[PDB]
Amino acid sequence: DQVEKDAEDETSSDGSKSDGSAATSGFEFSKEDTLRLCLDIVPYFLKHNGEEDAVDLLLEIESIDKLPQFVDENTFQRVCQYMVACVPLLPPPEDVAFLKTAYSIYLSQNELTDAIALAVRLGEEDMIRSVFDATSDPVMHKQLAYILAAQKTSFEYEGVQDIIGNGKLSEHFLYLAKELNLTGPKVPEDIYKSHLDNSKSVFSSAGLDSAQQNLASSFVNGFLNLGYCNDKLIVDNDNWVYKTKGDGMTSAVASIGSIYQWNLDGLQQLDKYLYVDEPEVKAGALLGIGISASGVHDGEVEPALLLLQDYVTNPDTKISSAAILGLGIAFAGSKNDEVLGLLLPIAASTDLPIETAAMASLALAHVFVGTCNGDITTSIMDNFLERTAIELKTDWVRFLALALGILYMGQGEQVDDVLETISAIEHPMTSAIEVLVGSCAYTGTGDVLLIQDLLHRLTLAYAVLGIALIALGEDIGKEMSLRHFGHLMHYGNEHIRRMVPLAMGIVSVSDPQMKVFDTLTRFSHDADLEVSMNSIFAMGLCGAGTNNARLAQLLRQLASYYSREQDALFITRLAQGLLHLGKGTMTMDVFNDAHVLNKVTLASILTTAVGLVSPSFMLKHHQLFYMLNAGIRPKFILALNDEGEPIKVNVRVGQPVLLNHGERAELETDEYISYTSHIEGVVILKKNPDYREEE
Amino acid sequence: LKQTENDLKDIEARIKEKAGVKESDTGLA
Amino acid sequence: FVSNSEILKPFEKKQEEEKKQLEEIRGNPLSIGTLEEIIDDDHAIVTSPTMPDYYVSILSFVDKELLEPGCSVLLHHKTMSIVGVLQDDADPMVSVMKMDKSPTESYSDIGGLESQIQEIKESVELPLTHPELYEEMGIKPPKGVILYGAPGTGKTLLAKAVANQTSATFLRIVGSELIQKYLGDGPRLCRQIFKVAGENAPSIVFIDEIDAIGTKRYDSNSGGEREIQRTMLELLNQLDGFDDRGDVKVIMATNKIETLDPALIRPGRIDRKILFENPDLSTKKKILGIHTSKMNLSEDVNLETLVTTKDDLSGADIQAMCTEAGLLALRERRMQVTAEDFKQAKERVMKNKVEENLEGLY
Repeated sequence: DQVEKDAEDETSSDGSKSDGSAATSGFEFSKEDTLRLCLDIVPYFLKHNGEEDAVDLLLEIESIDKLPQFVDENTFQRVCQYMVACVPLLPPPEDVAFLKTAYSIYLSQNELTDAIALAVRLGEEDMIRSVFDATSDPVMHKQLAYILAAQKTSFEYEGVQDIIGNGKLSEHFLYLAKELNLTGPKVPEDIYKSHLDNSKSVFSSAGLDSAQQNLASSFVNGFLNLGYCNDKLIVDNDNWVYKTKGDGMTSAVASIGSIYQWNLDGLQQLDKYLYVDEPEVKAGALLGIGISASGVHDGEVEPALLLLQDYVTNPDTKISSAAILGLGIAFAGSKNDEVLGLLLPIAASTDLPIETAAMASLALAHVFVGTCNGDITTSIMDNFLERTAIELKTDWVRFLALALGILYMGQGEQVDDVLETISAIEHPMTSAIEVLVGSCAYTGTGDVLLIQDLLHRLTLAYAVLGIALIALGEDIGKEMSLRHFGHLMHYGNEHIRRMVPLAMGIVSVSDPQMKVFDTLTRFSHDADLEVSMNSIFAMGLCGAGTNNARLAQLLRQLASYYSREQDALFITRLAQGLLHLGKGTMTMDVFNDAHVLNKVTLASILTTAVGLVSPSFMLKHHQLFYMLNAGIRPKFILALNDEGEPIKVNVRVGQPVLLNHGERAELETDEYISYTSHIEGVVILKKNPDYREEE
Repeated sequence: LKQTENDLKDIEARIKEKAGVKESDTGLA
Repeated sequence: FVSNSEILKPFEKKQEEEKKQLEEIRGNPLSIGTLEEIIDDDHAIVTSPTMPDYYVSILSFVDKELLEPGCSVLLHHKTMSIVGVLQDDADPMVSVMKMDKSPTESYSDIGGLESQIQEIKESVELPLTHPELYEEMGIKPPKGVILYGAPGTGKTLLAKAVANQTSATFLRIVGSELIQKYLGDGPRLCRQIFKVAGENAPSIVFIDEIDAIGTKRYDSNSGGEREIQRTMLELLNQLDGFDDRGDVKVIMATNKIETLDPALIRPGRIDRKILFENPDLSTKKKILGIHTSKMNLSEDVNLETLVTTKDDLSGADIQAMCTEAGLLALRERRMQVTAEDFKQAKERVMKNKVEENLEGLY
């Protein structure tokens, strides 16, 4: 009771890697005389080899000093490997500070096995270099970098990344410039782009005649060409774009940016439309570059985002509309104060028709997520409390409220400045935030009061999204969540109606449901025509990257809508584009194979929920249709040999008869034992001495 | 908007069912 | 809690007036009725347990979609009109429904029953994986499977083994529960089996142990019941009328098919009759692993030694073999069963079935 109550309420973290840590350092969690009582259990299970039942009593007492004293002699491999899947969570609560104090004893020895899983999860600087010390094979150092680079989370933005990615010659560092491209989505994403040329499906691309019909003509080309490069249709005819004017010209050029996605340099081909005559033509160029460079902060071999950042300055409107929205996508993973310093005075007056600052709240959320900055924390906090300029309407108030409900993830003591803005103005989405602060601060979740308390407020749109994230890691509230999702689907306001399909579309890939598609039938005509115009596009968001199969019931609903008017001809094209989006095969991944969570994919869901509402109530901008591409993760399963470089090798079959390096597949395991941390996705395999083969 | 009209069928009509239906069901039907 | 304090609390205060008009129609002396037929004219048929069958008018309380023929509702003593519907969460509507998604049993874990796998795989997995092969021949793949033998070996293992490779949800329905306690629910439970599994249909329906309802005798009276014919006649129309690509599957189990209704068989819809095969060394070790897990055994006790010399016993005698071995330790007052008790109990059960087969034949 002394160590539990002292380690319960605190503003700091828990655990230390120092060898002289008795857990008496700093704040005193327990008396000095009572410390020897916890060590009395160590000599008991030491000779008896009771480590199986010794961990059971170690997690209940919550003592960080007991673990490093228990492990002394004999084998550090089999004994420590059992603690990998046992120690961190047996009980519903999560204590991550136990494995941190045991690093000092292993520092002189460690092992090839237990030092692997220590580099992921918390990911301390001493844990990553620990496995590199006992590994004398440069091949095994490569495999350890694939699971770490895909984790992102803590270390993302500039000042950490690309500084380590340079590299030198040493045994304790060994980060190659090629490993950053192989581990991270750099080289492998380009092979999938070229491999789609042979596997491409039929194309609906047509240019028609009239400019009113050229808007839907070029717009569908952006969805069809995702992951595909077609230079024949764009270069041969330049009239299918320029004929569009107003807000349609910006969305037409953005479709070309999807062609150049995952390319070395996409700015050269888009330079022709960068400056011609009219600002409306110049506006679409900025939105197209952000789509082509989305997913990579530094590019591949060159930082192509250096020139894009300098184009944000402009007194005009249509260009500034696509400058804030277009650039707020490709900058994920790269933090710079030059774009923040220029955007701060523009977002002060927040005038929609002139400066078009309404998208500044969504741009700052997708870029700076998972970063540490004192400039954006202080400036937005003062502007929110002062309520300066003309700000009155709740629309812009909810933008700054939901923008600050993101950046504080992965912070700790920096969250206290954000909490002042949350408790200032009450919001329906900010009531559930107070109980979710302990998720990131206490390093994990699953307590009774951290889940069930969210279900009482539901029986607005932010609380239902958090249920899907907690149910993936809990076997209790997961079964009862299926019933609560059906009652929240029918409600007066449209905010909760539009949130459910976005959350169910990810769950429904492996679990189709008839009740979800049947609601979308009556979801079209309800009250206002704005819901009907948004209903056609909402039914395509769930079927993105999938055709026929389970969607055959949903496909019949979109076939009855062709053209009911001049505008309906364009609206129905948005449904056909998402159906064939990515040549018919795509996916949505909110997590990775490292058993962690990415704050970028989570921030893209909250950003998409705020935007995209142009056809629905609260008209903002028609350029928000491309927001979905910011959160779409690639789908591939790689394979490697002992050389570490990409090479053709055969693995287990997928969903198409063989899977090579750079070919599409998802959720496929392997029976071959790898070197270090055999998992899904990219892995370096090996062959047993029994049979000798090159495949 | 449509939430009131859904329950309106079971509310406004219930008032008429008190006098109208009970009189038609008189005689232990 | 905090969010709903400013929402639900002022909501119930404004909705209190509508609740006062409800209770006036509700009334204190309520009763439980029984539905028969529902018509769009707001009229129904209700019965209280003393059987005064009535006919009354349906008032306005809840949507008609919540009302289903054959259910229980609420009544009042004045006009006997329906004042509300009874909650069905406590009383199960079907007989026995257990939904098992992606079970543990597979084709490789059932032992030497592979001879039975080749027959069930062609009638289940083959039309599901490659439905286009039957379109060229213009034939309907049989959705039914007739199982023989005793439970615990052939019927229990193979039932859940087919759902693993086909990625199907296992539904176990007791066959002796097809006549359930009430008159008029025969055609209702038959539709609920195909209705729940008809929307999605990654599922296979399983039925076992029918000794009764398959026999209509010479009439529905003089010892017979009408509930027997309600389920049998409706099951024939639902199985023959419903055709699909091989998603929905219904598999029954019976020891003797001579007593079943030949009209219910409907030849050509179910072409699959699977016999019972004897377990090999692999299957017998699976039954022993369940009982010997909690049973105490020394390091000299091996599952391969017991199955080496055996009379090839069924699942009932194998379970009784380990049962008799435990009585030898109770008479000697010991908690540890040695290897001699398993060998001694194996010979006793083996000699209780077949020994000399009445030696003869010259």
